[PDB]
Amino acid sequence: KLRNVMYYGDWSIWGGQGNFYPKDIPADKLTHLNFAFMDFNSSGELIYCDKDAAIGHPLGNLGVTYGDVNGGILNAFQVLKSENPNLKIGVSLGGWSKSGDFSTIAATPSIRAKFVENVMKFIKYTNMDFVDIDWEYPGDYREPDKTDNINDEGTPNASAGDKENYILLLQDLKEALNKQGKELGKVYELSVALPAGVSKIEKGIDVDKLFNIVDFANIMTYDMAGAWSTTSGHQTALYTNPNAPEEYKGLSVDESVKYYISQGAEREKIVVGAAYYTRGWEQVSDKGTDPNNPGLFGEAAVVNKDADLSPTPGALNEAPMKNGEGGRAGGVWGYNALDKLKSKYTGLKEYWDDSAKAPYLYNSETGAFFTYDNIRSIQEKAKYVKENNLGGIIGWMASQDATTNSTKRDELTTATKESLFGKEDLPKYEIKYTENDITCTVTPVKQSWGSGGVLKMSITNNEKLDESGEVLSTVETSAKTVKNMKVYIKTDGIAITGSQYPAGPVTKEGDYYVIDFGKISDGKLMKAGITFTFDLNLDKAIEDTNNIISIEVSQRMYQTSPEFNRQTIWENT
Ligand SMILES: Cn1cnc2c1c(=O)n(CCCn1c(=O)c3c(ncn3C)n(C)c1=O)c(=O)n2C
Ligand SMILES: Cn1cnc2c1c(=O)n(CCCn1c(=O)c3c(ncn3C)n(C)c1=O)c(=O)n2C
Ligand SMILES: [Co+2]
Repeated sequence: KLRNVMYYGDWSIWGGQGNFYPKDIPADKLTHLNFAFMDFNSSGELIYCDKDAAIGHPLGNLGVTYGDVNGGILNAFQVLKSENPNLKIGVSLGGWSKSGDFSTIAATPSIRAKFVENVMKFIKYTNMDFVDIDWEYPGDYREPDKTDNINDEGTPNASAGDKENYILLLQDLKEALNKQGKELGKVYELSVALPAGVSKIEKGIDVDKLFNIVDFANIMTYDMAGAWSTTSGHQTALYTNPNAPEEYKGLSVDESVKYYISQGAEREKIVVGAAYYTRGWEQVSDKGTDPNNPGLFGEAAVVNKDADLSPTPGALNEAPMKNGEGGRAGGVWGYNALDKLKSKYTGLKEYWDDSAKAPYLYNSETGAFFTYDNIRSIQEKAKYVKENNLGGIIGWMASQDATTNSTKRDELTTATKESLFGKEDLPKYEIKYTENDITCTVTPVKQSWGSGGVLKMSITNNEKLDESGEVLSTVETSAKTVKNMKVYIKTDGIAITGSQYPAGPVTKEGDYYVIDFGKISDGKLMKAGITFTFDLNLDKAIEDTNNIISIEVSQRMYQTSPEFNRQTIWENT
């Protein structure tokens, strides 16, 4: 019933996030892992944010050379699922910077239909389990903010038809998901990211129709206070503090959930949000709004500047303020950076707002103020979820969590899992794969002299590359490459004592002789259309194949990741 959902930005892997590779995600603590994000143009074609990150980076895996088709985050997500079958993996489309083309795509049925088709192919080739639509937001006119993000599309083509068209798009997605799930024998899910505030909901979100279609919906109950306002507040508070002024009324988890429910949202489908980062203001004066919470709801002075010189009350960020690359002063520090934050903003004292169940940091002399989630407030959100029969918690984002006793970033993720689920292992799911089109031939080679015999074996990858566009052709290529092939041969009364180039080495494992092509640089990625032809040595000469029972192959993403997709490619009759 419950979910623990996590966003992983593709830019986690670069220096700005400390080079955080998916193998250090605590996948056994999550039910759902969202790849953030895939883009798409006005014609419904998928578009990578960063091709290398998605399909090529080695991600710290020994024996992956940059660009090898088994590289990239999307393949690493498959490995996380194999190593942690509690996990479902999924793709988030859109986000704040890549929602610019939803309006046009949703308005036109033929384009909606092409977009859906492209998404279905994408999750087929990546073996993903769900689609997450992050249209942020329908009905909401927004211009790109190129100071914050040179790559921001905004939502400049927003209109009042978005609300209705969004439902059509979700209907088309869920129908296609239904159909492809039955074809592949798997269960797909559809989720969406939703806004916290009434005003955006009224413009873009037909609540009761939406919750009738989706499997669950993630409410973005964070970024609810920030440097865009000159009043300090909680950005991700569980409860509305009674002393909150008009701008922050309704802008808490509890109030947003109550609003969605009142509009027909089913409780079990509602997932609430936790922020793994701060927002904050440079100089907040205590107006005494709540003497029990000094500096909360106080007045922030407009004393700093954005990287385009716009005056702002926002505090400095963890990352340097660069025009087009985090250009707005927003007091944004990762949760794993709270000690860095305290070293830069000295004199911060830690306060707990027991009415909001939210922490904040405030220096009452300088005025500096930061709002965030900690272990305690995550536990309170989980308590609330359990008690209101809600659907779980979602976090933004994985790379900002702190480490504890290993290289995994897992302090808050482990707090969230354990408060939602207890200490027990998460439920595990079956993982299915589509068998590849692999054939083979086995021919005795007559030995007239010497000791032993020989079997000449051929294995052919008959896959064929079909797809167009960068995104679908790269993920198709990866899916249609046979990776680290192991050949399992069962015999009746005959030993395979050796193999010759270009085979990999032979070993005996239980009843099987095993040829390991992952151990051969030339053997470990077998491209669509390639044949491997090679000799096997036998302890006795043969004239037929009656002594061979069966030949199977399995794959691995990396030499040291789990075997998957074991399939029979030859059998004796
Ligand atoms: C705090 N937060 C909470 N919800 C969020 C965010 C957030 O920052 N972004 C905006 C994130 C933009 N972005 C980047 O900044 C980014 C990037 N690739 C490299 N960078 C450097 N991508 C793919 C991306 O989308 C979101 O889209 N959402 C939903
Ligand atoms: C001026 N203003 C007044 N009230 C506001 C805002 C505002 O900008 N944001 C937005 C804060 C989160 N956020 C962003 O930071 C953001 C964004 N798109 C690009 N950016 C960089 N979106 C879609 C978004 O939601 C709000 O959440 N509220 C309540
Ligand atoms: Co309803």
